[PDB]
Amino acid sequence: AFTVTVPKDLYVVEYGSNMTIECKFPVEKQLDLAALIVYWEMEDKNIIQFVHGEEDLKTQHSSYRQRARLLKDQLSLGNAALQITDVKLQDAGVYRCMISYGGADYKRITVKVNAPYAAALHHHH
Amino acid sequence: AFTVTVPKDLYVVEYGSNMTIECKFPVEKQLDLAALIVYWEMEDKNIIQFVHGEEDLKTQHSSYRQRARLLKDQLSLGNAALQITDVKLQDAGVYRCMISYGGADYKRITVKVNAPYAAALHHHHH
Ligand SMILES: COC(=O)c1[nH]cc(-c2ccccc2F)c1N
Repeated sequence: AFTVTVPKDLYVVEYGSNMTIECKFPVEKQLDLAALIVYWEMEDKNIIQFVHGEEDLKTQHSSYRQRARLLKDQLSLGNAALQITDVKLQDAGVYRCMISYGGADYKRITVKVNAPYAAALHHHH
Repeated sequence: AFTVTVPKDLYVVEYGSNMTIECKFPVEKQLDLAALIVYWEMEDKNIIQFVHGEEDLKTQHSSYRQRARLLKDQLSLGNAALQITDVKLQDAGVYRCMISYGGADYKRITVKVNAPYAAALHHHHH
């Protein structure tokens, strides 16, 4: 059946770095943007919506303002990679990659963030 | 755009009663089953998969065995209504209705279960 696959279900990233979370889906012949829907969310916070060939962020949660983008170029290859710049402790948690493309599926990915003491302390208070 | 809507985002149900949680989506003319995907889950446990015109429960979690049903008649009206019979305290939580039909969207629905002391006790020490 139509299945979304994630090569890695767990990422361990360092505070302050960039991360790309990979998410795959079958592309039969040439990609039909009008039928492609991608949601990226993390525990109910919308990160990215991709509808009609364009990024929509009118409902993007505020913690990801200016830091999230979907790599448009790889969609035609079946790669819905989400790139998060300068990762923060608040970015740790469970992400969901939800794809609709003649069929619909989603997968979960856990992100862990390591951070030095100073950053962790600032986040603690 | 194609949008899923819920008439009620919160249900309060009594232990041991039946529950039907509604989930709406636009149907232009007549519903085309070959294009329809309906997916009902509750905090990561699959309740119902309805893929291009037929129910799949080969991935249905055990907690919903024999108790969950998708009302085929209301799908044809654009309502993906989920009925859970004899609701238990474990059924409380966040449900997600995910629909793909020339477009895709989902909504969350919260269920609270009021229970008498005895059922709550049995659940507390199981
Ligand atoms: C098995 O049915 C499913 O898994 C499913 N149904 C609908 C979706 C969906 C919902 C909003 C955006 C994108 C989507 F793909 C989905 N993942």
